[PDB]
Amino acid sequence: KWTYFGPDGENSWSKKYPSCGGLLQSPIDLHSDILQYDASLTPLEFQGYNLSANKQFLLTNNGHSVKLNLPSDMHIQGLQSRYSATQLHLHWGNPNDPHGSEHTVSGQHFAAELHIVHYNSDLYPDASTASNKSEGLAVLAVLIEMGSFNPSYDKIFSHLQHVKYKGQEAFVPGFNIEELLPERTAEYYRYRGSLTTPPCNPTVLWTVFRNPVQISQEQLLALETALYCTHMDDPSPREMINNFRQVQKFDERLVYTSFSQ
Amino acid sequence: KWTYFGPDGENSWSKKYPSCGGLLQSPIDLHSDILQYDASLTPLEFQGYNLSANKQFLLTNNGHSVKLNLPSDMHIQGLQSRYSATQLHLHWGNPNDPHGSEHTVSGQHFAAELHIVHYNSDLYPDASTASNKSEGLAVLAVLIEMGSFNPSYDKIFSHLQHVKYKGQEAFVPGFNIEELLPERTAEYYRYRGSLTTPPCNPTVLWTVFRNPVQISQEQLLALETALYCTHMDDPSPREMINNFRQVQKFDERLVYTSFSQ
Ligand SMILES: NS(=O)(=O)c1cc(C(=O)NCCO)c(SC2CCCCC2)cc1Cl
Ligand SMILES: NS(=O)(=O)c1cc(C(=O)NCCO)c(SC2CCCCC2)cc1Cl
Ligand SMILES: [Zn+2]
Ligand SMILES: [Zn+2]
Repeated sequence: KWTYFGPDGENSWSKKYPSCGGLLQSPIDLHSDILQYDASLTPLEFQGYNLSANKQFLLTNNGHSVKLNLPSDMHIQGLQSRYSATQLHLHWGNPNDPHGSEHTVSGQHFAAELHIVHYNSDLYPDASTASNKSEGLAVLAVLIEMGSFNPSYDKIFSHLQHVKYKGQEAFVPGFNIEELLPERTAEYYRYRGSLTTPPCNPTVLWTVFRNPVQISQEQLLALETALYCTHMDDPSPREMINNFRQVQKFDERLVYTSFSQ
Repeated sequence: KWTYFGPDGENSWSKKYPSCGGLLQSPIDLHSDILQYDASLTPLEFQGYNLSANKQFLLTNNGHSVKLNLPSDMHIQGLQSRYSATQLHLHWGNPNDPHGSEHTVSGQHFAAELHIVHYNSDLYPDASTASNKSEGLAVLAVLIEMGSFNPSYDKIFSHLQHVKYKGQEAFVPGFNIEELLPERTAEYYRYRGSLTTPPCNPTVLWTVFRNPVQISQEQLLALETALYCTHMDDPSPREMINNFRQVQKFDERLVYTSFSQ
């Protein structure tokens, strides 16, 4: 019921999902005029990220992204409540315009962006219930650029051929999810925002790491070309590309940084 | 009562104005991956732009911008039909953040943007009729940077305290409208797009000049503080600020440039 293009694209999400036209929408451009150092922003700790290599985690193509389900023993420590993981997924562009991050920095897109979605398990029983509630969600965002081959991202990307079409599903052996995070995770942007997809609820505490990670040219091309947003038997297949929302206006507000330097 | 902020803002325009959720939407970010030189983009000529100083032209606050009405003897030569002027208007930011252009270049906003709207007068008897027809309109867009005081722009801005409220009108003596255009008008970006306001009809041939003009901080501050979207008697006044649309997905379009480097 929604897409990133045509008449069911982002300008039309607010018809069926009214929060997509409401306050606190994400993503936003992170630029110097709206940044403010806040010494209250201490390092997060990533607990239970080293997933059992004896467990399997479900990877899906849900027609909007590729998603890896995560166990609720994985969590962020350092916020006021515990936030437990529920899933990760990615956003990207296309080979002719390979600049499909959702957040931008000083007006510039990165190649792609990883989101690790968490919910407030101290207040709410599960992610779905949390998603529309106060303090409900926290997302860690990693900016991705082209560079050296990244073995850790390949622990996900090596499975993409098995989830080519909408509805398909693959099992990924546990690995250390912290390997997907960049250098100096102490350095981050922090703001209160929204889901960047429908239903766009304004219930997300965003942490965007300052430093990007690298993946190779081949890995980025794989991500951009491996998936379709249609079911296997659709007689009009569509490639899953450009699955990012445009930046939203952000006026009279700050993004807090854990770094001044 | 569409606006640029709050529940009637741009993510909701498609609820009432379906073409705002359609294809070919403007404005866009002008960046290298989608640019392509086209040697057939020869220079436009601006005919009848030197308006007599002994004549006067109506300036109006239309609740969304300030607009100057232009005579149909003013036209562009060099497109495949004659396009005659109908009006010019601006888009801008706000006093604390003067970054309100509609088009961006390599991710960066300019301070403001001037649009000079023309319609195909060879085919249509007026701009409203043209506005519904493919390439019915042609707009010239000038990017505006904070810089030196600009006496030519001030021929418009010096009247702003007289059109402070929606529906108000003032007369502006004629001046040479070509003085609002930048240097090297032969260098431009060209693309097929839309109105950037409701009803967002995809019927505009866009020409965005490569080079910006400058107006001063004081001229921007006057533009950003003088006007209201509301009538003079409205008990809930709204300042006319931040009257620009976010950039839109490309939808596979390229932008053609008359300059190669
Ligand atoms: N791009 S984002 O803002 O990180 C984000 C995306 C999704 C999400 O998976 N969207 C696609 C299909 O609806 C979800 S799904 C959401 C979480 C599970 C409980 C309710 C659905 C949540 C977030 Cl924060
Ligand atoms: N920002 S833009 O794309 O240059 C543009 C703006 C308007 C415009 O004046 N919009 C305010 C709505 O009240 C119009 S008004 C349109 C002018 C032709 C006659 C039909 C009204 C046309 C354009 Cl192209
Ligand atoms: Zn996401
Ligand atoms: Zn305009």
